[PDB]
Amino acid sequence: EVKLVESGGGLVQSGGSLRLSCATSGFTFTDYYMSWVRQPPGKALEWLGFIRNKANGYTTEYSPSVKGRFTISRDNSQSILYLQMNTLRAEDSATYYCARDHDGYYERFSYWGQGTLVTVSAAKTTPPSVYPLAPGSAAQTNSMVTLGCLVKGYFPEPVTVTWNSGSLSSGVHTFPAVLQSDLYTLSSSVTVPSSTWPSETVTCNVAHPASSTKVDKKIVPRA
Amino acid sequence: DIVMSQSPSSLAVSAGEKVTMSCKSSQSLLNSRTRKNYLAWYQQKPGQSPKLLIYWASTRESGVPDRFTGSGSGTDFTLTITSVQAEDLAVYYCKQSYNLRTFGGGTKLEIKRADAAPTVSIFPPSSEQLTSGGASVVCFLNNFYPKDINVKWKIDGSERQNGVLNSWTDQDSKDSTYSMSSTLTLTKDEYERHNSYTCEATHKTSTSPIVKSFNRNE
Repeated sequence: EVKLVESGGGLVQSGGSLRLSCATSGFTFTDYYMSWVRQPPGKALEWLGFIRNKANGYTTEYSPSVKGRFTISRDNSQSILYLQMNTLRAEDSATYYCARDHDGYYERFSYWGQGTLVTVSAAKTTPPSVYPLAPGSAAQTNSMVTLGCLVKGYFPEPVTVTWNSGSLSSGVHTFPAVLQSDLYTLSSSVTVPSSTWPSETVTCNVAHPASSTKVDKKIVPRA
Repeated sequence: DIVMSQSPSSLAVSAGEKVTMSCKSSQSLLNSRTRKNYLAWYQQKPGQSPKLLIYWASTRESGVPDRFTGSGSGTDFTLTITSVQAEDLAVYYCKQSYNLRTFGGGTKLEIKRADAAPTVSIFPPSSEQLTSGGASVVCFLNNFYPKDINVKWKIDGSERQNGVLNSWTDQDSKDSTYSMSSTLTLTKDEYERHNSYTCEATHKTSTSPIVKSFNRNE
């Protein structure tokens, strides 16, 4: 099976530099062109550059927006693709994808990696505050009940939220994060039968890989 | 550069229908060396990597269903989806490969369904958040359609607009409903000054707002 795995993403200051990697396997690296493509949050895909195969001397091309500033290279012994990003700006914040490419003379199946997130900002890596949302103490029971977790004050993205370690994944809504005082805030709701809580446990699991943190928050009835 | 223009930006259709969407380049994508138009169609479902559907304007990628059809030549290109399923919701991008590469701005595909009113729930500040000096009041507006919805916050009968942040989920792929959180953030000082807190959903499934409330006296 062909795979492409981007790494080296992370948080970096305005004006800083960063090198992205794409580790490939399952095909002869040397026979393909490789492209980098980026997508800011909630924006279009932007093609950035490629590096050609052995038969074309491994020459490079770039979009105007990054030429002179980003550099593509490849290590052909280890089958790894690189993107050296210099002189970073806020606008470079995006998911970066490596893709196998080719001159479209011959037919070849398209492979892309999962991507790696780059964030260019003056803000610092900050772990989340995780607050349980149980109904008000005067709230009355019925057939279903909605619980939540408010995830506040973290940076950069991403966070992932789960409920009972993945056991509760139906009736979950996890909302997109929004920037508030230059820190991210999101919430997540879960809806279960009222027979199941609070007789049985409901806990949200918040993971923030950038700060190497996992928080388990048990939702208990107030008072 | 070659410029790529998709239209429309967004469209919504029901399950089992057909869609079409346009992609136009500022220059011919036909390479008469090989007699192929170097245009390709990509599907990006929310939170996933783009996937190539069509290359050379109309050749389907191995394992793409036949209900996706590419057509056109020169500067003018069309993607057609036959009997649209729920799982097809996604942003579709065109990409020229005639000179370097460049993507269009994208066409967002939304699944239509029957109207449905939101399940509203309200949550006061957690006690834990209160010890930190903050106070956030939360309302979830869940599993409603269509996306357009209005939320109004009242504190002791009186409307509040500042401190309110709203965030919609991507369209559910399963049932095709939207959900939304509204969060009213205040200082603990202001929060403990007032008693009755209210959030109201005005959605076109009724002229009556759905209202959830709490009183700190109860």
